[PDB]
Amino acid sequence: EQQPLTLTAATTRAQELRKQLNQYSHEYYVKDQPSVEDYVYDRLYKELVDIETEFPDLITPDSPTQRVGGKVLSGFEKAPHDIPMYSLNDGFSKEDIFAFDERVRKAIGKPVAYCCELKIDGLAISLRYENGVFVRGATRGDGTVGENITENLRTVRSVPMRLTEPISVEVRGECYMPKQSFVALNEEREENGQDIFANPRNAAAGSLRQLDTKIVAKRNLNTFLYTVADFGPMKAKTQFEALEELSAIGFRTNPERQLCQSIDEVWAYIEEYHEKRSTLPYEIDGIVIKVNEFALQDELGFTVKAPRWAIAYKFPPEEAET
Ligand SMILES: NC(=O)c1ccc[n+]([C@@H]2O[C@H](COP(=O)(O)O)[C@@H](O)[C@H]2O)c1
Ligand SMILES: NC(=O)c1cnc(N)c2cc(Br)sc12
Ligand code: NA
Ligand code: NA
Repeated sequence: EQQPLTLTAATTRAQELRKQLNQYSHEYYVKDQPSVEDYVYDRLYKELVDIETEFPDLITPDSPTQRVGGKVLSGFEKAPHDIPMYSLNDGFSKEDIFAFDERVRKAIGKPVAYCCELKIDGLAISLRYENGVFVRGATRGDGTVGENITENLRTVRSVPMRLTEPISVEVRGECYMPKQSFVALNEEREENGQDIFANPRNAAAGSLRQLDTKIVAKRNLNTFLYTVADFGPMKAKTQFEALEELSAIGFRTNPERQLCQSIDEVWAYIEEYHEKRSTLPYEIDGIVIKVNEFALQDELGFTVKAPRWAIAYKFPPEEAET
């Protein structure tokens, strides 16, 4: 009648199971290419649950079992941003974008390649990892102080609990509610006699600011990550490389990015994705254009208000394109 696992055996097995389950979840949710059928995942997940039940000391805050929600907070602690979450200067016309390029070429003294990305219209987030483990999730707030929504973000399945390497990094991006989920949610709320959300951004914000993680877990949220606060522990020397590296270590990144060699190529990208906007399952409010080379970003630096190496081209509001 003796239990099969010792504490040390249970500890090692739990570690193995967590690594495997984190991999499978990444494949299933982020790659959208699961290597195993659901029954395989479910089987290993149950084994972990049973270990954690028998040995509660082995439960880690980042374990796959901590994803499902249930915890309820009394309030959100403030979440300072030691490195500010800056906002970009905006452009609205072809003139604004070509003028930006002219200013960049003036400062650098040669043509400059640009990493072009979609500007995801959701809730800006910062994800802190310590030795490869998710330890803090925060909203942007005013860019200097946000809200600690760590537990809520654990329920968002695209957020990795562990990275492929044990690095410490502060990763920034957006969390959003897909358009199809938003419309469904609003109908559910209508039927419940609840106030509807004005748009998917408010719906994502409402969801991430719920104190009851069980409620948050029921909502459909996703993420795209595109930068870090400090590239010190990263190998990347360009923004395009940085996106590849973030994807490699386990973050969901947006696949529509393109490296452009001239501002004329940047313009074509802007035109391309204005047309593609309606076909995407997530909202965008424009296009972000960044000098690709980190060396050149460093040279350009920031003004008091924003980077001198990037601009956001703003499309008309989503509401103006039905
Ligand atoms: N096939 C897989 O690798 C895989 C990974 C994660 C979740 N799932 C499925 O998603 C559902 C929920 O699982 P989780 O709450 O652990 O994310 C279950 O039906 C599970 O089978 C499947
Ligand atoms: N891909 C990007 O750079 C990007 C996407 N979506 C956003 N809301 C933002 C905001 C800043 Br600041 S950058 C950025
Ligand atoms: Na969810
Ligand atoms: Na369209």
